[PDB]
Amino acid sequence: LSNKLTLDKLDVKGKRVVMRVDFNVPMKNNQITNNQRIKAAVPSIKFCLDNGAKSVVLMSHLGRPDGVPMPDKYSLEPVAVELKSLLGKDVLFLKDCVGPEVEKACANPAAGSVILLENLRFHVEEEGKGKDASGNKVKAEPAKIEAFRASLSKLGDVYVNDAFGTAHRAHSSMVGVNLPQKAGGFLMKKELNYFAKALESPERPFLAILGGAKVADKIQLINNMLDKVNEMIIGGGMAFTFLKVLNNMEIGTSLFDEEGAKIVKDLMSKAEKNGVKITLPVDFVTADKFDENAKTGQATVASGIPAGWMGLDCGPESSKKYAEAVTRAKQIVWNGPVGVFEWEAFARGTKALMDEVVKATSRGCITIIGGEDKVSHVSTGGGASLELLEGKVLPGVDALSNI
Ligand SMILES: Nc1ncnc2c1ncn2[C@@H]1O[C@H](COP(=O)(O)OP(=O)(O)O)[C@@H](O)[C@H]1O
Repeated sequence: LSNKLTLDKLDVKGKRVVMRVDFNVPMKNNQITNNQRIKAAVPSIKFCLDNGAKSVVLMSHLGRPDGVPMPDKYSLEPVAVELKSLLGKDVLFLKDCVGPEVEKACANPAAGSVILLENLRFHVEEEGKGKDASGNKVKAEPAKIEAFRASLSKLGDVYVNDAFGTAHRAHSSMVGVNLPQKAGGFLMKKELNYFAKALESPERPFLAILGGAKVADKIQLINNMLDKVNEMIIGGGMAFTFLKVLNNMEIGTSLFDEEGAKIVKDLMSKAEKNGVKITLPVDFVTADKFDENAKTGQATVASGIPAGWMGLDCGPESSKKYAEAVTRAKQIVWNGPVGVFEWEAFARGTKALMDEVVKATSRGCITIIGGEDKVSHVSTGGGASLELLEGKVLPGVDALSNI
């Protein structure tokens, strides 16, 4: 991921720039509740403008239209308005993102123009599949996917992807823009830079913190990271499958993966061959049901979790052992929380861990959190950086130009 063209190396003087951005801002009744994403794209836009771009055409998606036009539910129009204010420059909103009219509008704009197109996911051709009003799944048509892609391509002379968080999908706006230079925007640059260091030449010790719910769909994540790390914390719902299998721990109604259980000793067996020191939790915050407002308890591996109750967070002794690993690390990658941090009662392990990760950063650790000024890098894509850590090829990253 080191050798990708980035916007700062791209010539844009007098060029029309088609820029895929992340403008999926949280919305309430069509009013933007957090403009943080729009803000994050401004440096890229401005760089283009300050460097004499003829136009920047912004294409993005919002919400969940699933390939049906929903102008009154998932329009990008409000975003154009916020952007005009963020930039101090007019932004031209277009009511579609492809077709003859949009093409004429973009063919030779007034120099310095900024254009936001309507939501890409109004077209089944963006994602290559969608639904209808009755919610019956539909397929896109090959011929029409290709035409969509040719129309997006008509809108600029160079292309910028600053949408890392979509870069794991082979979508028209990710892989379909056929233009001679395809660069990463400034957000995408930071992602490639941080993840490339971590995967290629991490500082050492390299600690991976892996949490979340399910073991089953994290087998490649763990496997690949076992090729690379020196230490790994296993937390979140995952840990109960490991502790049941490895230690015969009573887990109560804690998440258990019957399929995952059968490979636990396989993974530990790989950790051992490789010299990766595994830190599992040793105590827990328990809950009488899966609910924000459940009664809370405490349990250790020795006592086990009681009948009826589940571990939704690690305890104080687990936080210390976690901290011991964090204290050793010179490079940390963290993917997935270590308890149900959405619920205040089950959020202490995660907050405490984050406090340790923040101090580590102060002392000079390189710290990467998956999908904020106190860590080295917060990733802008959750699914994408997970597939990265799995060692997969990301279509939108792979499509960018080399050198
Ligand atoms: N001990 C636990 N038991 C059940 N769920 C948990 C536990 N710890 C964390 N989780 C939940 O798992 C979710 C993250 O799981 P993950 O596999 O990363 O799914 P996602 O696909 O949402 O990222 C979080 O929302 C968190 O609340």
